[PDB]
Amino acid sequence: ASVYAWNRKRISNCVADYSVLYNSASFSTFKCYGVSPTKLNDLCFTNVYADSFVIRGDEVRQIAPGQTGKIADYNYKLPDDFTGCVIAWNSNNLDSKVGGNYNYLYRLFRKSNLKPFERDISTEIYQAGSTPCNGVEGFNCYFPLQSYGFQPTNGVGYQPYRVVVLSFELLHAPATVCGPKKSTNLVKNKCVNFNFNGLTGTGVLTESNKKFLPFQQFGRDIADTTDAVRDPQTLEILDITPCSFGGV
Amino acid sequence: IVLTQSPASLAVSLGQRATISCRASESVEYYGTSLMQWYQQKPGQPPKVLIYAASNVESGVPARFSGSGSGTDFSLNIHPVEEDDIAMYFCQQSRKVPWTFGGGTKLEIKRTVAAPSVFIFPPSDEQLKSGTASVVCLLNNFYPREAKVQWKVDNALQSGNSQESVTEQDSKDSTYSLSSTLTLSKADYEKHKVYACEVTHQGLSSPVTKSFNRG
Amino acid sequence: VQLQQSGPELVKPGASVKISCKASGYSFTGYSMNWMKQSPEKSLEWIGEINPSTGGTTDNQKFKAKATLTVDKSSSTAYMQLKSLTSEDSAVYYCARSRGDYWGQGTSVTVSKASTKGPSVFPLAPSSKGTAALGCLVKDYFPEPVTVSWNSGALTSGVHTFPAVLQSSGLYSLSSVVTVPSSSLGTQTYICNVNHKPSNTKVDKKVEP
Ligand SMILES: *[C@@H]1O[C@H](CO)[C@@H](O[C@@H]2O[C@H](CO)[C@@H](O)[C@H](O)[C@H]2NC(C)=O)[C@H](O)[C@H]1NC(C)=O
Repeated sequence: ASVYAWNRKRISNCVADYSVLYNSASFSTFKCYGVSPTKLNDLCFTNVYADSFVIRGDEVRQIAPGQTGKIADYNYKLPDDFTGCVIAWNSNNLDSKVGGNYNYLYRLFRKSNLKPFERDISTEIYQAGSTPCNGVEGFNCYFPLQSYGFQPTNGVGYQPYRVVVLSFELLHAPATVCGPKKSTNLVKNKCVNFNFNGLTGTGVLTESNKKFLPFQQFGRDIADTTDAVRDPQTLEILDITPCSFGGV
Repeated sequence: IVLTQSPASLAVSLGQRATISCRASESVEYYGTSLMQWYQQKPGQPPKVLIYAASNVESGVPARFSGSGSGTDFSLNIHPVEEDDIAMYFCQQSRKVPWTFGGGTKLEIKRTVAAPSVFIFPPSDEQLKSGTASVVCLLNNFYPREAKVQWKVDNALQSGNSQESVTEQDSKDSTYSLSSTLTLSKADYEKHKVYACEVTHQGLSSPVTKSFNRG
Repeated sequence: VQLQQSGPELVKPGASVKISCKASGYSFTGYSMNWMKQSPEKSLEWIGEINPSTGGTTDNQKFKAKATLTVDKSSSTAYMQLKSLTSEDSAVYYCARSRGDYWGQGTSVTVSKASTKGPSVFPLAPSSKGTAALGCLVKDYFPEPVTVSWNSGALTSGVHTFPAVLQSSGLYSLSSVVTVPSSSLGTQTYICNVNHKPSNTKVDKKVEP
């Protein structure tokens, strides 16, 4: 979608793998503000908004907190306190058709600097003076929605850069977007340390004959000591016994 | 607001960086937006528009055209110049209710100084039979447009009765042609014998005299 | 999406003429229809502005005297009627889209107290002595223009026809000259062909010393 109407999709209830994002080399710009790029896979957020558009390459730097410019002031403005990241990747071959693509257009003029995460579609003629426009384009009245101009042979700064700004919102509601939990292979008959889905413990993990109910995840004994657990993968019950200790 | 355009004419080599300037009478920027528009007009052609406002450019105008400025000072930029960009360029304002254009900024392909050849045409005898005499002074092509033409009759200077015509900047030889016509009645024409044209040009080391005796 | 402007005029001083512009492929509802005056030498200037959606007329004060601007919704046209006519107000009048991305082809409104009159063609004798110049003067012709050729187009090189000039009497003048080697002067025949359709005058005059 053109930058004058940036396409915003919300995402929730999904396990997001941001590792593939920065591990991929297609993206030219991966400036992430607020959150460390490596730690993105280890944070849980209530929801994530993906606002996508196409921009001129030379204006790609404008998409960030604290910068002014036509795209920043009149098309899409990020907050001063932004906790997210900005994917920006050149798409010269896809978006620059032969003869110049004119479908993508941007808002050059607007009476007031729009608030962060505001979208203005209204194709209303700008006053630009004291003249009553009355909906006709005059010397002072004109349409503030101009197409970029996308000839296939252009300067590299004028090429299409497709930009998606991932904005993470963490409300009071439970977080639904998280990174991959990851896993390790299981070792049975060794005094080890284990973290079964947040269950932190030590000991030897035998294969057990316990018949858990399907919903149950782990089992305690009398005096409430954890002595059994299903590994989340393969859904099989294990039996925990403490590492050998005694007096000498 | 009354605008002033400088220079009146400007010479370019094909592909040379070009700039033309305008001065405004008052401030043009209000509420952060300046409102002047500058036009190009090839001869015998409807003048188009290159800029919505101070700096931005309209769609359909090649990106080589640009401009910028503030207040009274404004200026274009035609960095790649070609044979098409040979025309007069006006500059508007939109602030006061009378919307005023500017003067004229002719763009010319630049060339080495070319000396003008001078020729004279006495009025024909059949033309005198009609009752009028028209003495013609011709410049046979020249690059530097500015030239001073003097009419002499029996070693006397004339004034106020000669009409001058100048052709446009030609595409291939890049030399203007000038014709000065002195129109007079037969009775006053026959009163003097020697008729001379003096040409002073910044391509000629000396003025050129083209003269004839009646006969 | 084009624009058309209709009517060459010669109407006598003091009258009024409503120059008409057909909008053609315009939307003629969201685009101001501007009126411009190109003075013959160079001087362009803004007549007035019309809002085709409503009909608002914003006009220059000095020309607010008798110039009026009208919009026709049926034909989507613009009619500029400048009441009272005078010699100085004889300039090209143009109509344009908004700021002027699309203009009309233009009309040459020429307030003239004179009348149609045929051109006079006179030979400008070849130079005495080498390259020599000869030709023809076309003088006292109305209305403009006059088409001058040489050998019915068989002589093109070295031909310079100057733009028509306006004289005191109100009649136009031009000079068509050609520069040729002296050896052709006594041998080659040069004829100027002058056509003035407004007076329907065709003259083929040979130039000889
Ligand atoms: C991990 O994904 C796999 C794929 O569905 C699941 O493990 C499969 O289990 C069946 C039954 O034992 C085997 O026949 C397949 O070979 C296994 N696939 C793989 C890739 O190992 C398993 O359900 C998933 N783990 C969960 C859901 O905790």
